[PDB]
This record gives sequence, structure tokens and C-alpha cells, in this order.
Amino acid sequence: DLPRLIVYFQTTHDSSNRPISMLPLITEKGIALTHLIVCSFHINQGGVVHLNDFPPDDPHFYTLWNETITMKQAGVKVMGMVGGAAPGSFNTQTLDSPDSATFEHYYGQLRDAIVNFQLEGMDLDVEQPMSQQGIDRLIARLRADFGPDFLITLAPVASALEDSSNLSGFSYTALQQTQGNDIDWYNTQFYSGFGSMADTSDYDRIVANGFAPAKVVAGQLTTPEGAGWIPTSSLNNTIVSLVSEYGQIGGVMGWEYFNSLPGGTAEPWEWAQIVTVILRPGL
Ligand SMILES: *[C@@H]1O[C@H](CO)[C@@H](O)[C@H](O)[C@H]1NC(C)=O
Ligand SMILES: *[C@@H]1O[C@H](CO)[C@@H](O)[C@H](O)[C@H]1NC(C)=O
Ligand SMILES: [Zn+2]
Ligand SMILES: [Zn+2]
Ligand SMILES: [Zn+2]
Ligand SMILES: [Zn+2]
Ligand SMILES: [Zn+2]
Ligand SMILES: [Zn+2]
Ligand SMILES: [Zn+2]
Repeated sequence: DLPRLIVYFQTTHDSSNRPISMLPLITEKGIALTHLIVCSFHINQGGVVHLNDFPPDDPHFYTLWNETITMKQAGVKVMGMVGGAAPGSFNTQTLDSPDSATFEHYYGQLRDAIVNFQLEGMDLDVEQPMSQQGIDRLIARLRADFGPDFLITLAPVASALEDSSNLSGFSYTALQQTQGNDIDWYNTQFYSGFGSMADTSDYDRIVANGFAPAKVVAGQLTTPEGAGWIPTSSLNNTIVSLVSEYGQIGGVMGWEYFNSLPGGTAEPWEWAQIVTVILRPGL
């Protein structure tokens, strides 16, 4: 059900090392959260999968995993993301390995984490180069093992869907051609210099390059701690225009939860309330 409202949840504990609850996203009024992406999972050569600084089964994450059950009860799909800023998950030592046993070993760890933590999807946020063969295999294998209703997404930077600047090495247009039916949507990063939601031009260019609006989620920084943040009012103006063109867009994702403007660390759920008013103004 479009539009999706997706929140990345990377910072899991506050400055006092206390868990940050994800539950206000379902308990505070006026939020239509569709997906919560727990991140960032890391594949480590010679190691075990980590969620940020600890293995996901560590006591550090007891509160997190307990809360995910409640999120799912409320109708939110809980996914993981592997990759992001920290290199190591998609190189020739791990998931891009040309050694079959090495690939099976690290892939098996990812598969096992998905099963053990009862995730409903996986976002492959590839921010270092990975071969075409490697990404194609990973997606096809995930699809093979987890079935057609498991969610598989990627997080291209916006220009990577416009035949331009790309963090991932492989081609997203080639990927869409060969594995597009296995990919539910693209968490498209309109920030860091790679694209802008301040007008419709970038989103329209991506659509014209063969990526359906239903599969292009407009990614947004939730704070100006980075490059390319825009006010939600600007986001709204652009989305109104896009909807007039396409009827339905893929939705919006936010990087990342805990300190989101306007409410900050005190009230980080206010972002999701505002974006819900943008995407579903009749709710
Ligand atoms: C919930 O937390 C308890 C610790 O109080 C832990 O034993 C249990 O495994 C947790 N549940 C999940 C799904 O992680
Ligand atoms: C979005 O923009 C339209 C057109 O300017 C406006 O009517 C509406 O108030 C805006 N919605 C939100 C949630 O800001
Ligand atoms: Zn460790
Ligand atoms: Zn990132
Ligand atoms: Zn990113
Ligand atoms: Zn189905
Ligand atoms: Zn396929
Ligand atoms: Zn093109
Ligand atoms: Zn407030």
C-alpha cells in the first residue's frame, strides 16, 4: 500500500547508553509508518555479523528485538539493512567473493541473521564498489531462499539511477533489468550531493530512466547533519507535484530516527507525523 513511510533506525542507544524506544512511531498520534529498517548490519571477514558495534544477539539489543514484535503487531514491516558507511560487507573478501565457499560462509551468516531475528526484509545499502555478478547473485539467492514476499530493497544514491554518480560500482539499470522483479523498491538517497527533493526534476529524470514511481522511495535526511537536507515544507511541495503526475509515489524514507527534526532527540517521532501529513493528508 503506497505511499510507504520508511524510517532507518541505526542509533539504538542514547548518550547515556540507554535504549532508544522505537515504539513512539506506533503510539504517538497521526503516524502511518509502513517499514522500520534496523541497521547497520556488518559482514566481517573472519568474524560474525554485527549490528553496529555488537553481534545482534548481544544483550545490548534485548530491548530492540523485544520492541520489534510490538511494531509488527501494529502492522509495521520490520527489515534489516546491511552495508551503509562501514566498508567490508560487499567486497571480494565477503559477499563479492569469487571463492564459492567464502561466499556461502558469509551469505549463510546473513541468511541466519534474517531467520534468527525474524526480519521481514533486507535492504542492501551498497556504499562501496561491488561487481555486477556479486549483487545479482546476492539478490537472486535471497529471493530463492526467502520466497517472493520477503522484502528486498537497495539504497542507490539518486544520481545512480540517472546514469551518473554512484557509490555501488555496479549498474542499477542493469540490475533493474535482470533482478528488477526481485527488488521491491529503491530507498533513493536524495542527499549528500547526489540528488534533491527541492523540485521534481531529479525524481522525474529517474522515472524517465526506467525506474517506476512505485519503486522510487524519496530518501531524506531527517536533520541538517549532512549535505542536502531540505525543510519538510519543501519536500511537501515537491511531493504534491509528483503525485499530480504519477498518482502514487513509492513514498519517503528518513535517515535516521533518533534525532529527527523538528522534535529532535526529545521528540524524534514528530518527523514521521509531519511526513504522514504529507503522504496521507486525508488520514
Ligand atoms: C527480550 O528480552 C529478554 C531479556 O529481558 C531476552 O531474554 C529475550 O531474548 C528478548 N527477546 C528477543 C526477541 O530478543
Ligand atoms: C503541502 O502543500 C500544499 C500546497 O501548497 C498545501 O496546501 C499543504 O498545506 C501542504 N501540506 C503540508 C502537510 O504541509
Ligand atoms: Zn564484536
Ligand atoms: Zn549511508
Ligand atoms: Zn547512505
Ligand atoms: Zn505473495
Ligand atoms: Zn529473479
Ligand atoms: Zn539512461
Ligand atoms: Zn514537540
